[PDB]
Amino acid sequence: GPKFPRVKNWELGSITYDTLCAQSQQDGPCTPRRCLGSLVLPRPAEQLLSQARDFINQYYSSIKRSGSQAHEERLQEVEAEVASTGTYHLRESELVFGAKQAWRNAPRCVGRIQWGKLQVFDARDCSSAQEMFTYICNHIKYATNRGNLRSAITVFPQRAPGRGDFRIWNSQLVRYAGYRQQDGSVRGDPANVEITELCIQHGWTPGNGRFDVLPLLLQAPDEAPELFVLPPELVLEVPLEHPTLEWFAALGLRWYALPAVSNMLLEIGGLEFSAAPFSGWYMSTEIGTRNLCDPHRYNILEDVAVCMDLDTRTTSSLWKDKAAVEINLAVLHSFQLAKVTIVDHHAATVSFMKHLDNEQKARGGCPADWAWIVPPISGSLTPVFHQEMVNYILSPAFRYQPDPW
Amino acid sequence: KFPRVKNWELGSITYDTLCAQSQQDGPCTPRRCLGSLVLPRKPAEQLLSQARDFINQYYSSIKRSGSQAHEERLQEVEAEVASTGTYHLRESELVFGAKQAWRNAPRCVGRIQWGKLQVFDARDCSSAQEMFTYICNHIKYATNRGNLRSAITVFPQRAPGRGDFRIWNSQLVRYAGYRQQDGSVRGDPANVEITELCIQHGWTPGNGRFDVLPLLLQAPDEAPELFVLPPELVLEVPLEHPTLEWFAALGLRWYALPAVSNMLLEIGGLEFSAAPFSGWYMSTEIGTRNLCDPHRYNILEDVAVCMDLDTRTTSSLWKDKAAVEINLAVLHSFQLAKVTIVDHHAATVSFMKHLDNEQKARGGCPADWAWIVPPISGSLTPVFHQEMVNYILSPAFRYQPDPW
Ligand code: HEM
Ligand code: HEM
Ligand SMILES: Cc1ccnc(CCCCCO[C@H]2CNC[C@H]2Cc2cc(C)cc(N)n2)c1
Ligand SMILES: Cc1ccnc(CCCCCO[C@H]2CNC[C@H]2Cc2cc(C)cc(N)n2)c1
Ligand SMILES: C[C@H](O)[C@H](O)[C@H]1CNC2=NC(N)=NC(=O)C2=N1
Ligand SMILES: C[C@H](O)[C@H](O)[C@H]1CNC2=NC(N)=NC(=O)C2=N1
Ligand SMILES: [Zn+2]
Repeated sequence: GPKFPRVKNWELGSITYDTLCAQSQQDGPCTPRRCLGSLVLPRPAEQLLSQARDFINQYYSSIKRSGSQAHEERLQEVEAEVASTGTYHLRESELVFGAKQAWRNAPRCVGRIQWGKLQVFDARDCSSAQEMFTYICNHIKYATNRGNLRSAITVFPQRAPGRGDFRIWNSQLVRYAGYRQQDGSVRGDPANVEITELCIQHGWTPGNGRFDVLPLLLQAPDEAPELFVLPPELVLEVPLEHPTLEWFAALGLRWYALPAVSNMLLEIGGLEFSAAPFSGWYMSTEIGTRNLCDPHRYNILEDVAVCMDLDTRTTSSLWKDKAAVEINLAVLHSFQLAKVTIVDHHAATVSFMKHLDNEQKARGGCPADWAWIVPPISGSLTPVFHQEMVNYILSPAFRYQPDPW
Repeated sequence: KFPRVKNWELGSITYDTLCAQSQQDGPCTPRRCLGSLVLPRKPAEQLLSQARDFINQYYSSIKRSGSQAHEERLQEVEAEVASTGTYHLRESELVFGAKQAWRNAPRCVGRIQWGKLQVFDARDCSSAQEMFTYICNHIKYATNRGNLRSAITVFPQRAPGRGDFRIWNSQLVRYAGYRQQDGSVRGDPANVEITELCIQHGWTPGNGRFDVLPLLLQAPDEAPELFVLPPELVLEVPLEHPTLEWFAALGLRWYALPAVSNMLLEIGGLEFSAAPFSGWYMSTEIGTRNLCDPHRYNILEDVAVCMDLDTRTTSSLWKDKAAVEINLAVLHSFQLAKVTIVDHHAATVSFMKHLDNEQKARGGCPADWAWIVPPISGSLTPVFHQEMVNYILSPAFRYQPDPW
């Protein structure tokens, strides 16, 4: 065997070796003494140039002009520009390539079979919070496409020396309010308590429902963030019903169609895009298992079990598992009926297996975070449970970044 | 740096300082994480410090850390190693080390029970025949007519000179898997290779789906010997469903006693190549993995059809629904048979309590998240939401090469 990690699939009995991991330039949180792979948050001058050069080489490889005159001219360009200004700027096609590659590189995304199919909106001309809003609105209109969802990213101006960042304060473009009660409970999404109160502090008149869509708090360089309300016609939502349990519709549950992450930093060739929201479509377990059944999210498991007349007084009745299955089915059924793209965890994980094969041949490996890739219900019923995975950081990358406040 | 470890459901944070006590490297590096891999990627002074550190662990455990008994025991160990290149454990040290190895086992969600472990000293064992007698005693004791009791039997340690004592079977109870001349399997596909080894060392096979394998037991540098387990010693549970009448008709069953018999127990640098241990099942091992793994009994489709589910399409969640009913049937059937089993909610709730116990007791607990989180309903259990640190402490249970 080679001195690259051996990766086994225990269902099929097949073996690969990950050589791509050698391309990692960035350390994760593990050491030989202890593994820290389960942590959610594993917390320039010449440094910039080498990252730039590496990225420029990656671009030229992908267009098969590596070593070419154009490749060598671009490198000189980059270093000349960095030499006189301290930074440099990407060509358009380099940005598109870098954005797809960041997605391709994202170890926590099971959706990566789709990585080559990404609409990249270039918004590097944006000069105000108002224009960020127009751009985001367009993104949302394009991406939503009346239920026939399309993966997209909008990229706003890069971080600059001593000038303020573009930031979207919201963690997603669509978030339901979380209202802290006098009794200490939360109405709405407890995930969004903090962003909800920031919105109120910045002048938003709050509602009082379980599903109030929040305004966007948008920040242009060195300015207070500005508040913007999404026209409700832009925000496609799906009311939830169950295919045979008629009373499920009476619960008044719903979810929005477009999962759009807005708090991550896109890093390309050492350049930092602090606002670069991206969207795809949901895997149904995200809604039906996590968002709805997490004890610290909507926490509806008991309510549903009571309605199904399950024995919630003992763990061994498996009342949680039964209720969770029906909530997931309701989500799938309801998105289907509504004609809103969604993928269940079996279809998603099967397609991620194909992705791993594609990447083994294309690049000799695929960075993957097992804990995230394996769905939160029915784990070993999906092929990825049985697949060993190697996790490592490649660039271009999406990274977590601190909250702006 | 000592890792900060967060629980995301409750927002609580701890610090793991137990990991500093690790002496053995796992497979990860700063460049890449290998925590999802099933198998680990890969002189007298070295034995002496392992031995001394384990002796220190032992006298600390009984509060006699610094006593005459302690100092004199270190001299004994040192004298023995320097003269002979090895040493031996007192029975009480063996009992302390076996519990500690369980306690330290990162893949075990049942560690709340770690202090309750019956240790059989089988170190005065000199033949395969004698191993069989000890194993029969273990099974009878651990089984206890359905009221299962955790146990370990410890056979003689490895010695520089000779071959190891080994039990060839991966468990004391295993169902045969018979390969057909078209590659396909009848019985348990996990056991194809052990089944052939049995037939080949002379066993007369059955042709059923749940034929209990005999044991291949090996004394040092001898051919292994075959021993049929007496039927009455192997308690099995027929599987039925509380509401689905047809479920029984599937003819499914599972055995009561989970006893791992291929792992090595390392205490104080000494190695016990045969030290089978048993507890009781968590229902998902049977209901989810053993029965629904595509490379195991793979029954999901059969049950789905019987439930008249829409099998034409994944998005009806037919797999999820059949798996739930199968786990329910295991739980129901074990309860009906009065055989100890724990469901995955109750087990993971106990493990959270264990974490807290261990944080106070030791300042950490090594845990392999991928193993601890159950194979159905992961995020429905608290352990999903709990960050974990994985690392190797000694005493340990380890994997070892297969004897053939
Ligand atoms: C095409 C439809 C897509 C599906 C079904 C999909 C699926 C998923 C799922 C299930 C997660 C885990 C989310 C969670 O547990 O909260 C995830 C995370 C991730 N996805 Fe994908 N994805 C898709 C498109 C995309 C696109 C277009 C990008 C970027 C261009 C992307 C990059 C990521 C990143 C960076 C994470 C980690 C987010 C974090 O750590 O907060 N995904 N995706
Ligand atoms: C008290 C009842 C017990 C319960 C409910 C329990 C639970 C579990 C579960 C669910 C697993 C993972 C099994 C799998 O996925 O196949 C496991 C693995 C393990 N358990 Fe426990 N356990 C118990 C007793 C014990 C005892 C008595 C020991 C040792 C004395 C032990 C040491 C281990 C070890 C070493 C592994 C890893 C096995 C391997 O890697 O193949 N367990 N146990
Ligand atoms: C593109 C796409 C497709 C499908 N689903 C999505 C939604 C992804 C939401 C991920 C949010 O993750 C949050 C909530 N749970 C762990 C935590 C991890 C995290 C932490 C931080 C500081 C930022 C961030 N983006 N993600 C996005
Ligand atoms: C004490 C107890 C309590 C509850 N369950 C059990 C049974 C545990 C059986 C674990 C067997 O694991 C096998 C089959 N699947 C992954 C694989 C890991 C492994 C590999 C090797 C070479 C040896 C070994 N013991 N374990 C034992
Ligand atoms: C502690 C643990 O890492 C967290 O609960 C992780 C586990 N796996 C996960 N997987 C995915 N896809 N999303 C998560 O939010 C998530 N949470
Ligand atoms: C590849 C991955 O590590 C294996 O499939 C793991 C995942 N988690 C697991 N968890 C448990 N408890 N037993 C397993 O056999 C198991 N298999
Ligand atoms: Zn790791």
